[PDB]
Amino acid sequence: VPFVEDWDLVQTLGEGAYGEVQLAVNRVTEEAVAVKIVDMKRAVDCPENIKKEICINAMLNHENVVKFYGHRREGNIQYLFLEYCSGGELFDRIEPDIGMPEPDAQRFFHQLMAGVVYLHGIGITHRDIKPENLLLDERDNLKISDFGLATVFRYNNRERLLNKMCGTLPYVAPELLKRREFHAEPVDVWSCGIVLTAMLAGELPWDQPSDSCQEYSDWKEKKTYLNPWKKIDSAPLALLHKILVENPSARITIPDIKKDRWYNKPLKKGA
Amino acid sequence: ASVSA
Ligand SMILES: CN1CCN(c2ccc(-c3cnc4[nH]cc(NC(=O)c5cccnc5)c4c3)cc2)CC1
Repeated sequence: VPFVEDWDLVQTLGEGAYGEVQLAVNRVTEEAVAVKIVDMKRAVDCPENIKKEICINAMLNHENVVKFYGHRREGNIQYLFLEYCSGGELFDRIEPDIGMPEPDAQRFFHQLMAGVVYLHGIGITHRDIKPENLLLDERDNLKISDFGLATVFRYNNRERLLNKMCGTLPYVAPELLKRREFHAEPVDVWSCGIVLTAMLAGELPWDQPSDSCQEYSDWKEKKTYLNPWKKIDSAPLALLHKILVENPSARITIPDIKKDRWYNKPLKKGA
Repeated sequence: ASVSA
């Protein structure tokens, strides 16, 4: 069918040092996809980096992960064709100092756990989960995006401990700031707990999880009459108490988050 | 701006 491979770039979806993502609409079918555009000339290692990110994206196929359709190289430019999520970023559904309705946060939290369980099941950790990277489709289904920091932590049934310091400070687990090596899975569980805090309170609990940060010390001392905790009902707060545990070995795992009381409370009506 | 598939 002539022209079915032509796509018009009609809108900037996102921009950053990594490059940009544009909304692409098919010339013939008007199908919409997002196209991430990367100039491999921007950094000496961008070549290996983007190659790794495409490798990882090729391994993924889950309803709560941004689908990867393929890629094309044009000289120094790499074009990644990705699932377009018309509801934009979860970031923009979080009202400052309010958050969002608890049942809505619970449904987004269920979908985030589903995508994270999927990734960990195939041995991939994301390493930078935050609202800016959790996208929404036309029906508000959540899809994890941006595997630019993703890496394999399990291969051939053997776990590799991680040591790279990466992520975003307000969402990063405390063991990355205190230990030379750490397990991957608890770090992604932690950032999911900060995302839940933001969805239910509309504010991040601390600049970083270190004793030097007063807000983090206050949490460790269970001062839950202070914000953001005072804004969170008791049932989800009990779940946050299990997720935001400094020792990653005592931190709740996803199979136990799935058994949590708040997690299983009927709260949200179907669309 | 455009791209081919
Ligand atoms: C106010 N205005 C703010 C922006 N909104 C807004 C609306 C839609 C989208 C958006 C939509 N679909 C997408 N598919 C893949 C994306 N990004 C990626 O895969 C990706 C991104 C960075 C690095 N690596 C990968 C992506 C981003 C973003 C923002 C629209 C409303």
